[PDB]
Amino acid sequence: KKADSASTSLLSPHLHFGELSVRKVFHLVRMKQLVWSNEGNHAAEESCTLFLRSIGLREYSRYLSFNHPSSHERPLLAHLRFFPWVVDESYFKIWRQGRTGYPLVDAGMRELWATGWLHDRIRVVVASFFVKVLQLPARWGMKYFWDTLLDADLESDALGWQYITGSLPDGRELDRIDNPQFEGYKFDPHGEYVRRWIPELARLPTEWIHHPWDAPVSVLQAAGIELGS
Amino acid sequence: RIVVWFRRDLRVEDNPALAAAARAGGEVVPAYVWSPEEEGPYYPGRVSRWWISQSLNHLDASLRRLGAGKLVTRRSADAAVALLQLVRDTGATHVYFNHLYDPISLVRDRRLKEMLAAEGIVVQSFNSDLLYEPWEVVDDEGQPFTMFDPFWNRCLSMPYDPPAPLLPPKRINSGDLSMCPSEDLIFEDESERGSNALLARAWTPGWQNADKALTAFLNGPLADYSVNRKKADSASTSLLSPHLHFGELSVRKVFHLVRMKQLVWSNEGNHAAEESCTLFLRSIGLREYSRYLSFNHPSSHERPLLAHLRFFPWVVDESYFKIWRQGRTGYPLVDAGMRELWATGWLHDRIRVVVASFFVKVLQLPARWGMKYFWDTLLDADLESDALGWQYITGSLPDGRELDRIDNPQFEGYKFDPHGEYVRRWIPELARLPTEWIHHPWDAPVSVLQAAGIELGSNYPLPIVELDAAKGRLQAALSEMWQLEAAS
Amino acid sequence: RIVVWFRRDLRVEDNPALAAAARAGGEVVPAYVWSPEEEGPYYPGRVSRWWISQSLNHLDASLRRLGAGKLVTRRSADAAVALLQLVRDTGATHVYFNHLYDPISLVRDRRLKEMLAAEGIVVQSFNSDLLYEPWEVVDDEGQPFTMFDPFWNRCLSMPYDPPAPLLPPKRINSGDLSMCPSEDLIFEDESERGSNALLARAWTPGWQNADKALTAFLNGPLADYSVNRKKADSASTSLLSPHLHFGELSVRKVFHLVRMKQLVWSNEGNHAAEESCTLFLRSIGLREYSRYLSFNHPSSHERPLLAHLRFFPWVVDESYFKIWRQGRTGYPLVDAGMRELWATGWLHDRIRVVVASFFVKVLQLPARWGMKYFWDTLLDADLESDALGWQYITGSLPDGRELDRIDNPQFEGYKFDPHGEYVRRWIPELARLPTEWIHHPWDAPVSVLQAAGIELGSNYPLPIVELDAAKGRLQAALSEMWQLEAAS
Ligand SMILES: Cc1cc2nc3c(=O)[nH]c(=O)nc-3n(C[C@H](O)[C@H](O)[C@H](O)COP(=O)(O)OP(=O)(O)OC[C@H]3O[C@@H](n4cnc5c(N)ncnc54)[C@H](O)[C@@H]3O)c2cc1C
Ligand SMILES: Cc1cc2nc3c(=O)[nH]c(=O)nc-3n(C[C@H](O)[C@H](O)[C@H](O)COP(=O)(O)OP(=O)(O)OC[C@H]3O[C@@H](n4cnc5c(N)ncnc54)[C@H](O)[C@@H]3O)c2cc1C
Ligand SMILES: Cc1cc2nc3c(=O)[nH]c(=O)nc-3n(C[C@H](O)[C@H](O)[C@H](O)COP(=O)(O)OP(=O)(O)OC[C@H]3O[C@@H](n4cnc5c(N)ncnc54)[C@H](O)[C@@H]3O)c2cc1C
Repeated sequence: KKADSASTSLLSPHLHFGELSVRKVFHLVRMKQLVWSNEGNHAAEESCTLFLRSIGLREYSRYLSFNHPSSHERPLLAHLRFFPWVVDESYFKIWRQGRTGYPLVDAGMRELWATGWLHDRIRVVVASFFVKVLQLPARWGMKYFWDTLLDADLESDALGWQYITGSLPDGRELDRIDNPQFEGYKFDPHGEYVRRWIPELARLPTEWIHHPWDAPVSVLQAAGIELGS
Repeated sequence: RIVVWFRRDLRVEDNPALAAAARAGGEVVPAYVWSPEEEGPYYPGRVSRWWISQSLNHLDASLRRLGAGKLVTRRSADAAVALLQLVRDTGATHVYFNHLYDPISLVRDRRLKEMLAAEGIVVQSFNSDLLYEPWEVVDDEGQPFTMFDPFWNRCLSMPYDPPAPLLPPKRINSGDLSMCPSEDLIFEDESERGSNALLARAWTPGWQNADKALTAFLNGPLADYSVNRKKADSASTSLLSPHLHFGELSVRKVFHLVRMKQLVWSNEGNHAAEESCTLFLRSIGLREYSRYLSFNHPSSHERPLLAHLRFFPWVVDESYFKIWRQGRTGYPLVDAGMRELWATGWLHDRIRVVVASFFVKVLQLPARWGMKYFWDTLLDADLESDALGWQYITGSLPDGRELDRIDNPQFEGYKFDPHGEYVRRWIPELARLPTEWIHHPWDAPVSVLQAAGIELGSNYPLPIVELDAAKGRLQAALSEMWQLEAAS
Repeated sequence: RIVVWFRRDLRVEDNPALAAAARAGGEVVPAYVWSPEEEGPYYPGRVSRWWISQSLNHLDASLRRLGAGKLVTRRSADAAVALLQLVRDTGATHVYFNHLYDPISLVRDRRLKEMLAAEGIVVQSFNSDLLYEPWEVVDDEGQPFTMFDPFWNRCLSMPYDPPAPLLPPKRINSGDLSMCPSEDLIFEDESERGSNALLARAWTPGWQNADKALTAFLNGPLADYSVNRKKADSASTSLLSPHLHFGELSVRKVFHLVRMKQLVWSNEGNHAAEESCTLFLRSIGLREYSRYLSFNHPSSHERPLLAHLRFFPWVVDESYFKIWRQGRTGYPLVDAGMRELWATGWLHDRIRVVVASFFVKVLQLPARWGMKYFWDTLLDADLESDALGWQYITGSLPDGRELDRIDNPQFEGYKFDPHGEYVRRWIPELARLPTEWIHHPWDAPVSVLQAAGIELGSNYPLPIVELDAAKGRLQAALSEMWQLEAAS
């Protein structure tokens, strides 16, 4: 879940274009598990269980688009039909540029533009922020993702946006906003993800690095931060 | 329910019998039956008996982690009588195993199928030793091959790739084994247990260690196998020899992984490395051909193994045999390899011929004698592959080596040991002997021998038999036999 | 203007003669004269000569890269004669050298001072080999110490530290030495060149390689020296002794570098590594004590080296000496070391103790005989250090090892080779012989020796002298010595 180290496989663009077998990955990972199990490496053995689950989420993305496709009788985000979206091109511009003022969001929006890739949980953060705080049409953000992601994948993108907006019963609650400290402690506990992509805040302590607006002026002056300039 | 009879398939990955039993959804009782009496003249060797007992504890441990209660062991002179007795004690319904191809098991297994069928037992056997079954690769008129090259190039152009390796069972369940008993097997005599344990200096038996050894070769010396496979002065070959004999590592997995290594190197412009896997798979195929020859052309009485020298005048000299055993022959490369064989239960292929070519073409003792020594002191003591290897050096088949001919030791040395570092390592007595003479010290000037502190006869032995006196003896023994040949 | 005379300081860092010649302003003529006939019995032996031939070539290039024409190589039977031909030929004002401490050099080198000061040459000598000069360290009455512990305790408590290693010259100015000729030195018999060159398998002589071996030991096995220094089955020691014998490395740099490693380890809580440095410096101090002994209590005629063993009736037996050199004694730890001494020119200090103790305690051959062999086979053959070692193992020192006593080979084996892997590396014949008997095969039951494939007397020798015979003959030889000693 951490975005402050290279914790994941970085295989998603390779897998989107089919440059790698998922049946090889399955088979190779199942062999690593058998060996680790014989070595007493119980935490590594569960690592394989959980990583295959992530491979299975890609399986479920295809399983969803085949068995319950987008229709007209009920579309993608059908539960948010009468949702009155904020229409505000200015807000969409600030979001793309990572100038929202929420450091975990800005840090990810800067990395998405610079490398074409985002850790799955930073995807959750930037997209949740998009439809929960700015509350802009999810279509808008779905399209930007399509132009900036190297692994832009039809079924997987649909599943992700469906997950973060709560169209799935599996999905994330609708009537709810994440506290940015909840996001920060789970995906960036030492703030090193924010500091890598927003060097401006390097000297801002971990205690406020994910919600600078709450810091006292003295603490923001010590960090050399003037909120607004 | 199902009983998985392990024999020479001591592994969990790509074990079709075990995989098929686990997938049936019932219970899986793994077991090993120790019945060496059924192999007669091929009773397992001394150091092979040590490896097995190491491997079984290794396999038992890995089976229990998968959920098995234990590995069940039974001791009886007849496999079937023990296998039947087991499923009686367990109330089992099936007996799965992987079929072998040596002339002993082909007949013993076949009788077990019928014997167990009669008693009401569902029995099925699976392939786990070979890329392709022998009765799949035939010439274009549908008849078995008789030379290695046409066989292997047909295996390499076979219409379907060899089956990719199966996955190990995620879990196996066997139920209650507290009444199901296992009698401790005895693989070692008490007076040899200590001397046996030192084999662990060089080998750790077990499927896990087979896996690690394969990974090590693939990331290491495999790229340089094309230019160095003949060298013995370094770890140039895979050292997967005893693992593959006990089925601790799937040859089909070796094949698939190497073939895919070939593809990446080809795409990387690494032609030498690409060429290297070609030859390494050929070495795998020689093990295929080992079972081919034993399935199609087995040998008992009309052409038993080394029938062509039925009429050879063997030097029956137990003194010379002992001097060959102790590596006291005065031929370094022969003595070096003979030490390592006793030390680590293993020898490089080319050294396997040096000490063997020497045993039958220089000392000219019964080839059946040095065969029984290899059987007792090789960890990878393999019925079919030992058969092939001797047939090769004696010239018993058209692929083999030229008969009236003896390798000059400097030829051997230059191909297998350019800097003499192999025998300097195993014969530190010769460490100061310059490389030029290191493989033939008896032709060195006394001034050089003493400068190296060598004194032939006291420091390092004199050549027990001279080469001239041996090729001479070779003619006198071969035409005496061809004279005996055309006389019957 | 200034001659720099090299002898056993074949380095360019912390070399006070060369570093003061360069800082005088004028030119510097660096030279080495090969005057072995002056060394009497201590004429450099076979393999020590092979080291100098490489070390000098290696020091030549070093000097030439620093702005020199060459290292002038002179030949003579008298060093002064050749040295003052050179002061003339090359016309210099001064002659600089770093002074040695052996009994030969101590008085040969004061004959050079006067000989050269009579033809108007100014001479200066510097310290290049010791942390402290022998006269600099004394007891409370101003007297030399007689045991090692009080002496080394004093150096460790001296009022000043060992001088920091000097830098090498920025470059040296030699002038035109296109005039000055150098005598092609001969260090190797033609007959021995081919076996002498195999010493490079294990060693590379030279100022540059001494420096790489030190930082290899400092960043490697120095941290475990406290617990592993006695074992010969791993590379537990620095392997710096030949480098230090020829002065290719500063001991003042080693002292200073090791004292810095200790300060860091102490700040890291690494208490076992901190004691490792304490103990390794002690080993550097044993080299200091070797010079301190040869300077303060030299070999005299009133009392020689092994003076306590004057009336000792030695076994005179050239046959026994031949078996000892060849490592066929039948004692595996001894044979293993005698094989490695011949093959590499080096022995771990405790294997030196074993092979030399065996020489004067079991075979009881004249210690002179073994002292001479050591001189011809050791790359680090060092006058004072060899004297100290033989004096230690024979019990001429009060510090030394007990006289009326023989080590049980299992005591030696468990301390220096607990798993027998030293014996098995150098005697592969015994690879399959268990650790429990590998250091005393004669005690094993026949079954255990047959399991190990050992026939004592054919495969590996019998004990040339049995321990109980050796101890009985030792008490009979000492009583013979002690009844004789009182008769005077
Ligand atoms: C709003 C949103 C949009 C997304 N858009 C995409 C997209 O366009 N393309 C895409 O491939 N994934 C998408 N995902 C899923 C997930 O973010 C990525 O699969 C993951 O970040 C890729 O990094 P990785 O390769 O290191 O994954 P790892 O953790 O290393 O996982 C290994 C592989 O499993 C697959 N995988 C992992 N998680 C998921 C998941 N939730 N759904 C589907 N497959 C998964 C991928 O193929 C991935 O390469 C999206 C998720 C969200 C919440
Ligand atoms: C006289 C003689 C006796 C032999 N006895 C045996 C024996 O008992 N058991 C045995 O497995 N091999 C035997 N061989 C074959 C060969 O010597 C060994 O297979 C090989 O040296 C083992 O080293 P390796 O595993 O590193 O070989 P590699 O170079 O790594 O070869 C890969 C694998 O291919 C197989 N293989 C390679 N060469 C041969 C070959 N010539 N014949 C059969 N299989 C081969 C082995 O399974 C080997 O592990 C014998 C050869 C000779 C000449
Ligand atoms: C019978 C006998 C003969 C010996 N002959 C020699 C000889 O010819 N030359 C020689 O240099 N040493 C000699 N020694 C001392 C000792 O054996 C060697 O110094 C040591 O084995 C060298 O290995 P090393 O460099 O790894 O030592 P380390 O343990 O790494 O010690 C570092 C350095 O300390 C010095 N040193 C260590 N132990 C001693 C010691 N006991 N006496 C003097 N200096 C020591 C050496 O310069 C050595 O290189 C002899 C000892 C004995 C018992």
